[PDB]
Amino acid sequence: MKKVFVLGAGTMGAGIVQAFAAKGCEVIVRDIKEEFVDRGIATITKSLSKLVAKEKITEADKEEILSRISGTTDMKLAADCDLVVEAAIENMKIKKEIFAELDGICKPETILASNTSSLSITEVASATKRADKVIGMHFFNPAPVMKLVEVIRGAATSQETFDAVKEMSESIGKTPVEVAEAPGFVVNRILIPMINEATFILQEGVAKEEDIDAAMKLGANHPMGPLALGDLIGLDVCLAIMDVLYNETGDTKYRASSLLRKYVRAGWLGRKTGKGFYDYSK
Amino acid sequence: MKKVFVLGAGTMGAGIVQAFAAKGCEVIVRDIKEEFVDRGIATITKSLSKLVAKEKITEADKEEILSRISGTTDMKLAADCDLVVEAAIENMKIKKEIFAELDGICKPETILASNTSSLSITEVASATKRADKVIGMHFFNPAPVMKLVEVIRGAATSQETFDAVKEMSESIGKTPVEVAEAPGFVVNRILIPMINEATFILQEGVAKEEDIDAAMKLGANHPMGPLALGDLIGLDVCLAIMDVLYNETGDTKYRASSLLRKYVRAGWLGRKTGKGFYDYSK
Repeated sequence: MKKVFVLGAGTMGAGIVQAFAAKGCEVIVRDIKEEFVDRGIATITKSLSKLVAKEKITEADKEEILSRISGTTDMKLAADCDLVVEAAIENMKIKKEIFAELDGICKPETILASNTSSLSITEVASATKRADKVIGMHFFNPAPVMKLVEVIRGAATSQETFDAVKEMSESIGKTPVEVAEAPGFVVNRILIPMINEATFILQEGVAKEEDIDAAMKLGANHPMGPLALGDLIGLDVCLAIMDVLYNETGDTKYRASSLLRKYVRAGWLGRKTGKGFYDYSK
Repeated sequence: MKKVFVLGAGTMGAGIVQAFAAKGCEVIVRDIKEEFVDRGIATITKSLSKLVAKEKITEADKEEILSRISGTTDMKLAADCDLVVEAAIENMKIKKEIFAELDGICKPETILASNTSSLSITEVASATKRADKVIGMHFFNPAPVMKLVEVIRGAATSQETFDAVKEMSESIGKTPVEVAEAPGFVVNRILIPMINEATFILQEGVAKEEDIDAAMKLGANHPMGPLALGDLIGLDVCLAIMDVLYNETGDTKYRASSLLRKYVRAGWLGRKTGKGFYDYSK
């Protein structure tokens, strides 16, 4: 594949744009307003400038990557792309509208993928006449840096679609893993209940925040403690993922702690609000 | 403190002897047979030789460290130790017997600590007349290298006993964290259920073994994948810990997968048997 269309110019969409462009794909990024598209382009540009200051890439590299990326508000520009990656809002009614629309717009060959963490690819696929070509392609923040892509097969995703996405991931220097669609896939199903267990430990007076996090770093060689990780991911995101696991499975194993729900209610969402488990600033 | 008594000359007990002796403590290591004791000292000697191999210590350091260590099969040699670290079998009736005996032998000041992962410090303490001086001092394999010590306070453990163990930890170069006794303390409570979650993901056809492990390493920056980690820790030990968490809490959240139970029943315990989730060799 050579031409990729990414919907959404928020943080993840822009990061995924960069992941593809950095390895020589031609990428079109679409959002709903012209200043959203611009915001995402400036997001990629700052991120490349950081890469230059670190002497990871040259200033020429920066401009070359930028040269492969174009913004638009026009969905009809997907028509000729080989892959679409949707990174827009985590809402099933809207995803089904988006994918139905893309199904109408795009050549038969085009594979339609979602970066969704929490909605069913199978259900989204069912809103198209191309279920065999609908698939999850789940990146991790920061998408240019994190090597994993979870390639999530819906019930109807064909082997051919899976192979092509596996191939594409490898072409952009990523490691794809095959996931049969289930709640949380692999990474979040393991990781978010880890953070949630850390909140239970806190709520039950077992240890204090800094001690929980130093335990996991120094006892398990984790790169970050789970409370700090939660503040990085966003406690709202963590809470939402635990609620999804619980709703999907019906299994009280995945019940969020009350303390986590209280923090989210306070708007103590972690780094992005300046306060979660820890107090940050700006 | 100058003198430490360690029960158990297997791999943990030997690592712990080494962690104390390398930092200037006299250590007496006790096990129920002389070849066990001999194997422990053999282990420590290997490890130090390899430190010498890699030029992190001189061969004179090595000798000086070994000359601080003596072996025995007689519990009565604990009498003059300032601290006892019990790293012996994970059975309550027998822990209680060890601690009751140690209580009769040791001078009044000796702190009696257990390296237990899975039994109650409180319940052990209650078999002594010195519950104020009974505590958990929980090291991580390899004890010479891993910085964390979980310092587990039983219901009756005094502040003075806690502070002394905190200071001892810092004196041997470790980072202590305060834990109020509860199932799995901090580390294992978070870590082992992650491993068990990987085994469910495997059991449920979600992804295969290597993809599960690549996901956690490349998606969450973990130093090892959870299944490989289970093989390192030992699947028997993983299952035991999930069973303690479940039996202690009555919470189905901590139920072991059937798949984990079956591997343990097969003797596919991990690296130590040449086969767990993966096959090993030589």
